[PDB]
Amino acid sequence: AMSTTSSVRLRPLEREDLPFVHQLDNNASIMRYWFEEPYEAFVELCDLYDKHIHDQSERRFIIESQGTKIGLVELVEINHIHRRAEFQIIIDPTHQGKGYAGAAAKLAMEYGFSVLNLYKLYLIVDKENEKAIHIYSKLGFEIEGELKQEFFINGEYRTVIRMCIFQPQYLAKYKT
Amino acid sequence: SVRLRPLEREDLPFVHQLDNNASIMRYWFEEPYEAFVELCDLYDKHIHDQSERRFIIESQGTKIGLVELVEINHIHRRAEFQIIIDPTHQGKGYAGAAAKLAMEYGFSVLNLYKLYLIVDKENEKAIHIYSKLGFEIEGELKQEFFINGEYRTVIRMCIFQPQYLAKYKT
Amino acid sequence: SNAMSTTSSVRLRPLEREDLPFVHQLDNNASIMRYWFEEPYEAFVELCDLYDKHIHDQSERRFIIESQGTKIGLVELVEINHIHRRAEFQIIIDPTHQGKGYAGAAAKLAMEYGFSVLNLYKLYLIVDKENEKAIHIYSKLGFEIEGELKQEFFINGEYRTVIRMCIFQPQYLAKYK
Amino acid sequence: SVRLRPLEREDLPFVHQLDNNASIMRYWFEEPYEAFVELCDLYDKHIHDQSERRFIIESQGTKIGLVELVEINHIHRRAEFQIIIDPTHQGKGYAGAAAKLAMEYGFSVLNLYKLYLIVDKENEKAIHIYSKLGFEIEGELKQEFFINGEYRTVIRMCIFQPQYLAKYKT
Amino acid sequence: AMSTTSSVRLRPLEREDLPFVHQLDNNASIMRYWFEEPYEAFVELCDLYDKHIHDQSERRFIIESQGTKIGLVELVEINHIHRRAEFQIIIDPTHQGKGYAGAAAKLAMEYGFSVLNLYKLYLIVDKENEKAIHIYSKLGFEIEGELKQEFFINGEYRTVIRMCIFQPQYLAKYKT
Amino acid sequence: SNAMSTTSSVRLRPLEREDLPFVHQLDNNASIMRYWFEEPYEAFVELCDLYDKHIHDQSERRFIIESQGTKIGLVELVEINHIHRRAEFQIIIDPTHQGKGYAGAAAKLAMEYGFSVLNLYKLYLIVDKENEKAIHIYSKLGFEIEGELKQEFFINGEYRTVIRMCIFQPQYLAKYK
Ligand SMILES: [Ca+2]
Ligand SMILES: [Ca+2]
Ligand SMILES: [Ca+2]
Ligand SMILES: [Ca+2]
Ligand SMILES: [Ca+2]
Ligand SMILES: [Ca+2]
Repeated sequence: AMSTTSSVRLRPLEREDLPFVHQLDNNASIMRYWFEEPYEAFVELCDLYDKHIHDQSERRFIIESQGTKIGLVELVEINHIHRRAEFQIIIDPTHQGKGYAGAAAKLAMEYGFSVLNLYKLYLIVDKENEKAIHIYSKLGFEIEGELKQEFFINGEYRTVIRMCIFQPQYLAKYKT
Repeated sequence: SVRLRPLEREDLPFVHQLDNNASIMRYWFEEPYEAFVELCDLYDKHIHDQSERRFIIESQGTKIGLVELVEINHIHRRAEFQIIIDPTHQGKGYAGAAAKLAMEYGFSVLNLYKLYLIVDKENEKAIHIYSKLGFEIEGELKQEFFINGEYRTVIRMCIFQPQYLAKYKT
Repeated sequence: SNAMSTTSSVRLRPLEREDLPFVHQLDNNASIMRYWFEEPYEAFVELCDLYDKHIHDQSERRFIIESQGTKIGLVELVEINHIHRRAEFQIIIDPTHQGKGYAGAAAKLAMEYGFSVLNLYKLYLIVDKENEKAIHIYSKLGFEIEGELKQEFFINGEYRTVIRMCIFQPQYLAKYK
Repeated sequence: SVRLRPLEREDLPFVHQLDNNASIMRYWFEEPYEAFVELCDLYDKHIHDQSERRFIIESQGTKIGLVELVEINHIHRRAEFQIIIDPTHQGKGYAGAAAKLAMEYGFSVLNLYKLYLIVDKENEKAIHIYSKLGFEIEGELKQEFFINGEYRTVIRMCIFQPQYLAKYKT
Repeated sequence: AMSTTSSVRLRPLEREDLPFVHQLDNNASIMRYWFEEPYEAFVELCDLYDKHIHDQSERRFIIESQGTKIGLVELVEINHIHRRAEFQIIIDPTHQGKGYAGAAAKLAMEYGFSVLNLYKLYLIVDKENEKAIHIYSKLGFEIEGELKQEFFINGEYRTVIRMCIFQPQYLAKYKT
Repeated sequence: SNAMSTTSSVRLRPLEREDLPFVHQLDNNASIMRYWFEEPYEAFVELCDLYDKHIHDQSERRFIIESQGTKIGLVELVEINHIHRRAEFQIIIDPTHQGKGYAGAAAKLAMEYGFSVLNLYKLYLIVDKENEKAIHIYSKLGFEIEGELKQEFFINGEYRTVIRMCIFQPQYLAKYK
């Protein structure tokens, strides 16, 4: 009743959302991928979007609150035989610090487990991203790996933490 | 005399029979196949795709096995590799020798920084071989594969280019 | 099973293009409508073109049943859905190999593939209600009747009623593992 | 406030007017063009080609110039770059600043080992700027370009990733 | 009359020559290119060959003597406005040490200057390839550059020497 | 040329798609056969399709002649061959701008582009033998007569004879550089 992340919801990403997606990081400071294919330019993103519209190996959702676009959920590496996927939550910089990361993570978990019928969801975060690690630990994720020097970013190799959670634990804890 | 050469179309029957038992899902450039004809069509579709690279392991003119480099990324300068030895040649120390050839190609030809591999946690022998070659354990991926009716846990191991080039490239 | 056992050499292998003549002659009599990935065919040439068009389609999967290198029959998994985690299967035995218990053995192999390789939750099949012997075989393998689809198929001049039977992943993995 | 952003289709008129005088042969992914319409068609044909990458240099929302990385090779881990400053913004020290942004992108984002550039041997000012940034002369390519009726000689200068990351990335 | 490099000639590369080309170095020990596109497998070479059959930016010739294939001449980076090209001579290992490198170099120079009407031909060779440097110096090439750590080969960066010769000097010295 | 000079503001710029209506109206009279990359056209729509098909063809190059932002005419370099290092050119002045000496000025610009940008060795042109004024202009610019092509064009009911004139790169670069 009295909270600020009460209007937070997911909806399917549309073509018209691409300008919002693109501006999440159009700085020539990182390599960005769409269905595992690199892009920088908006026009390149649009062409990749069109080429993969029926590809089920990734799925994306806009995070919105009261009609404004706050971020993106991506599920990638989706495999329905092993029943797993990786996810990532991206919050627009202008909407950080309002608790939306945590709320969106629960929405992503709910979609992956209760709609897609996955067994395992996992995520990767920088080892120095202590806040995200804390959020995911509190939601029930466990650390399964420390991938050493896995990404070259801004001139240095960074180490990431892989965390996972499983469908039985999720459905028990949040669908009791 | 163990060596690598590039995989060719005519090698596909050898590749396919490494496991044509309807007992596992197999992938080619991340696309599933079971039938030989399905593999052949996927092979044709990805002939210029640089995100994976494959090599036949041979000794004295016989085909011993396959090396696959997959998830190749030249910005992050890494790749996953897998060594598959034909069952009829598993007794002869080719796993270790092939692993060194894969390392040599990835580090000294492709100019990668990081090579990693995945092995079943119960595969103690392979884990030991890779530890002896200098690989370190970076993760234990829990229930990562559904195989033959159960979820299996795998070990991810990695090694880096400077350590390799120092130890084997003076 | 050890030295002193009866074991069958019946196995499944993935259907290949070169198997299509065997598939086609299982019933080339102009007596039934035949489908490949839900598209009708009669002529061998039509089957071949449909085969080519659906080579990478994951909604159906087929296997040749073989024993001692002879082709005995076909297993089809159709209507595969990995979100609801189910599929329908059918076992078709060549007429020249019927009456030797290959239907039952093939069914176990199909169950094993669907549950232990494909990671499905539910497998089901349809059989004619008058086919008491097949119903009994499937009951003995652990299938339960879930419904009776009335006049669901027009076959040889009359509407036939079929029985839908199913089995689930936990019961299977427990009982055969 | 000088920055890079990825080149877009809508930037092509700006690119084209940097030299639309019928006075030089210009190339896009190594294919010649003169007319704007020809550039636009080449742009469309190469939108996913990773062998070149381009960026608009901007300051305070105005378009100042273009950075091009060409001949990109991720096995040898090198690329050529060129900085082109609009004539109306040449007086303001943007050449040097843009060069540092190009270096930063090539070394700290793309993970290249070697960046090099070509400049006319008579362009003493540019040579001085690049020398001050740490580039060393590696060659003098004699009569390498026919321009305005005569063969011109150019200087090739290069710099490497370890020196860069040490000096500007601590 | 009495010499061994008297039957040496060039002819245009044909599709049927691709197996000979491929085996010049099918060891998974170097990255190979065809019209600047990478390949390893023979099938990949064949597809690239087909795609570039009318591309004039490169031209290749088989070096033969008495009907046997001894090597390959490649002219690449051909530009007819600047009137230049790079060339390379590759001698099959089983035919090295019979003076064919030098003879083939003269054939390549003759084609580039007297048929293609180029102004400048240049080549790159490893700095430690003292024999090739000597051959090219004796033919009239001058050193124009030392490209530092230009190729990663077999685990190390190698430095190459760029050498060039011009059409007037050539036509004077060998067409007097 | 310095403060106190007569200089022309005549320039060349690369032909664009949007220039095609100007090109087409230079001679849309059903009085002559017109070619684009050696393919015939009459209709504007046909020209546009030919333009699109040859956008990256390097065997011809065209430029609009302009003065003070008005379109005056067209320069065409055709039959370009970079091995023999030659091309043919033609200067076409819009009828409403003829008689003001733009032909001569445009010819110098075309010579400069062909020799100093394209690196050609030989430029040549064809002119009607009865066109004494154009012959004189080209003679004054340094062209020499190399041949007289007899009854080479059927035009307006009769075979016409033309004069081929040429100039070479060394003579040009010496005399205007
Ligand atoms: Ca993937
Ligand atoms: Ca991947
Ligand atoms: Ca269906
Ligand atoms: Ca190139
Ligand atoms: Ca090139
Ligand atoms: Ca012609």
